[PDB]
Amino acid sequence: NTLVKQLSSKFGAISSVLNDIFSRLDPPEAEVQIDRLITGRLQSLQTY
Amino acid sequence: NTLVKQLSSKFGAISSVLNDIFSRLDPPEAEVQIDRLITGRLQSLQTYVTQQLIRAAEIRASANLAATKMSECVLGQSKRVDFCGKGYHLMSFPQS
Amino acid sequence: ISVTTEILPVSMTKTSVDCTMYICGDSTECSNLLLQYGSFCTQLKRALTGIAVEQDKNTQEVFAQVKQIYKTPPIKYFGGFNFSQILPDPSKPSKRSPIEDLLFNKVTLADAGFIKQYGDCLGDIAARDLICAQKFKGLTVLPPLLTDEMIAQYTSALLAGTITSGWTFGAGPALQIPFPMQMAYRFNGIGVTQNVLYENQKLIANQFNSAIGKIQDSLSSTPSALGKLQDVVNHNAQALNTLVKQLSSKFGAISSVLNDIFSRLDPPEAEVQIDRLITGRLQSLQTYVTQQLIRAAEIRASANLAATKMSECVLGQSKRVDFCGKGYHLMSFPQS
Amino acid sequence: FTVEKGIYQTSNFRVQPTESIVRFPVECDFSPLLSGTPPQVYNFKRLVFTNCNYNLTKLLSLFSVNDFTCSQISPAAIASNCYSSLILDYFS
Amino acid sequence: KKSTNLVKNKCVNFNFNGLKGTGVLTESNKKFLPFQQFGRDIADTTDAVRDPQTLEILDITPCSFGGVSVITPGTNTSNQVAVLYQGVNCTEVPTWRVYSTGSNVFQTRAGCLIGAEYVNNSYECDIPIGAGICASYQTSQSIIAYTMSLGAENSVAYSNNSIAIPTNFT
Ligand SMILES: *[C@@H]1O[C@H](CO)[C@@H](O[C@@H]2O[C@H](CO)[C@@H](O)[C@H](O)[C@H]2NC(C)=O)[C@H](O)[C@H]1NC(C)=O
Ligand SMILES: *[C@@H]1O[C@H](CO)[C@@H](O[C@@H]2O[C@H](CO)[C@@H](O)[C@H](O)[C@H]2NC(C)=O)[C@H](O)[C@H]1NC(C)=O
Ligand SMILES: *[C@@H]1O[C@H](CO)[C@@H](O)[C@H](O)[C@H]1NC(C)=O
Ligand SMILES: *[C@@H]1O[C@H](CO)[C@@H](O)[C@H](O)[C@H]1NC(C)=O
Ligand SMILES: *[C@@H]1O[C@H](CO)[C@@H](O)[C@H](O)[C@H]1NC(C)=O
Repeated sequence: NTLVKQLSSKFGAISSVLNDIFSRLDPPEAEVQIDRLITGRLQSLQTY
Repeated sequence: NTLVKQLSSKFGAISSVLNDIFSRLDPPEAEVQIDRLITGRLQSLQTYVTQQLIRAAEIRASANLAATKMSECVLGQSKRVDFCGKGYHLMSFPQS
Repeated sequence: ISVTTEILPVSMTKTSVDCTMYICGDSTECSNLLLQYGSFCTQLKRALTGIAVEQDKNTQEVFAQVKQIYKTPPIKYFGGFNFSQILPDPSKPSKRSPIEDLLFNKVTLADAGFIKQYGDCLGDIAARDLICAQKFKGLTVLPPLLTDEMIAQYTSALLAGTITSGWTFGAGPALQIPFPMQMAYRFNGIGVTQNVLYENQKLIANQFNSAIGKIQDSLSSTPSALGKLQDVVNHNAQALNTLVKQLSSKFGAISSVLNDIFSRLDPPEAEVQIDRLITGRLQSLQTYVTQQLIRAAEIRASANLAATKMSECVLGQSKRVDFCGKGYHLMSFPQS
Repeated sequence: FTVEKGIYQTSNFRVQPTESIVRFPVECDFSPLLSGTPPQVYNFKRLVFTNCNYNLTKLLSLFSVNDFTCSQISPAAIASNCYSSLILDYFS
Repeated sequence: KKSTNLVKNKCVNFNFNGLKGTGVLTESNKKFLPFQQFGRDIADTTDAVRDPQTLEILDITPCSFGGVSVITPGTNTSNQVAVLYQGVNCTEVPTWRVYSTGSNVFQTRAGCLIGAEYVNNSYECDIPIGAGICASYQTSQSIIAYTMSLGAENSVAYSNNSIAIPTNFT
């Protein structure tokens, strides 16, 4: 349950939905937010 | 000690003081520095917790062995070789 | 009379790491940016040193039981019993028994001994051997404290003591006793009167010799029979290979070469790339260290069990069910 | 200030290099940019360079260099990388 | 651009056809191809090179390195130390840490020891060096290195009809 619930976290990004980031902001700055989100999810998996 | 000594690292930020990071610049680019500091501190805490868990497991194994020795050598007489001292076991006495 | 076998891991491979060469290499600016971090490599060195000393402690605890060196008498007659398949063989230059040779030729190590000394990986020899490739990133493998010529001596001393003095050498001075009387003592121990042995000595000796020959032959014609001692080597090699291969990742940076980030660009935007690479490599090192810690704990548990079995089954007779073999226990013999 | 009997680890050691090997071993044309009327933006004129040695400051010194803005590259680093692959579009 | 001389057999800054770095190079037995100009390895590292001018194959091997260990008997007793260079033939080392070597160089299987004398006796292991070699501080006093011993030697007088029975306890 903790692993499932952890999916809804910003991790310092602009949004938690991959569609909302790929809709308004150009890729050069979207890459940073996606990198932060992916790093956070990797950390969650490693701890689990 | 290590944990406390981990509080004097800016983790690539311009400074390691929250008030200094907040001031002297615009908060939108202060957020990245704040998140860098938060991630560093969280990583330090996670490492500390993991090492504590491993050490706790080791101590638990030692405590189980001690309890077994107290049950067998002290409360009775054991024929297991070299379990309760070298030679032919006669009796054991505990001390704290 | 049945003779069974039991295999137990006792130790793993000692390793050392170096952040200065692995993380950055020959770049001083990356070294300064790593020094910017407080302390993320003292802990790794301390943990690896602890594991390295723990391995030697495990081996010493398991094998260094008796602080004496007993020798079997020159005349090898023990009432018809025939132990030539476990006692040392003087013919070979190595002093290993004819059974230990089978156990040594069925496990493929990485590099027996250490003759590299950064003098063998010369020219095309480097980057083809796995050992050189690992050694050229900052990872080294330390040799064990006790060589293979001392564990054999320890096992030979234990065998000579247990076949010339019974179990009396594990609880004080060693007292000799003829073997066909030690057999009677053990038979009386399990609950059978001693005249059975004195009337069936020849049959018992023949059965024992047949069992020893059977296990000697069957230890070879078998698919693996030694997976426990191969898994440690395979796991160590796999972990080191993965750690080495992790360097090729980009971790979101524009390039995977440190010389194309410090140069070929400007500092204010190269700092981000260098920070990303450093953080990724540090996280990889942390994962490797944690995995090593867990595996070391498991190996320690196995070594403690092996030490208990050596103390109880060999240096005495055990009444615990299914502990030292299946059936009514008579004795055991160790091999490395 | 006091240490006990034993063996400890200290700073590592490295063998430094001594000399420097170098065994590195043309003048492609810039004329089409200088020749002809520069077209408009929707009809930009492109030149592809390959296997040649270029000279940027020689061409730019002739003109009046007003502004220079880049992405994933800088003017400092634009005169340092290898030939690789190079395409220049000029327009009015 | 320009060109310089070609040296070999000494680990120096190489710059074969642009590619920079460091490493020692020796002879090799390997075949490139007329369209092949650059080597690689199992982990994305250059192994061999073809001369851009002379058109033959050499290799690449970074200079030697390793850790450094200091063996001391304790500052309370004395102030002498010995230095162990892990995994490096010291007939081939002569930079970091100490810039000055000395005498009494002993070659072991775990590196080589500087400042310790090798004897032929056998005592118990005091400071573990490795590969069966130990070190100690003893008598004029100095640091010595030896091979550890396993214990005393005795043989049990096994015989056809002989048994030893104790007569007293403790
Ligand atoms: C003890 O076991 C060894 C091993 O089987 C016996 O040695 C064999 O002896 C026969 C007859 O001389 C030879 O044909 C075999 O080649 C020997 N085996 C080996 C491995 O050399 C030995 O006879 C047995 N008994 C004694 C008293 O030594
Ligand atoms: C068994 O050993 C003990 C220990 O030495 C002997 O006790 C000694 O006996 C003589 C008597 O004069 C002396 O050497 C000491 O006074 C005794 N020592 C102690 C600690 O009491 C004992 O005599 C031995 N038993 C036999 C039967 O010889
Ligand atoms: C060290 O180098 C010399 C070179 O003459 C060689 O003979 C020697 O075997 C090397 N040392 C070891 C331990 O191989
Ligand atoms: C030790 O042994 C070697 C070879 O056996 C010999 O050359 C040397 O002189 C001996 N040293 C001493 C002190 O006995
Ligand atoms: C005594 O030992 C030797 C061993 O070769 C031999 O004389 C005989 O087998 C044994 N038993 C006797 C003599 O009763």
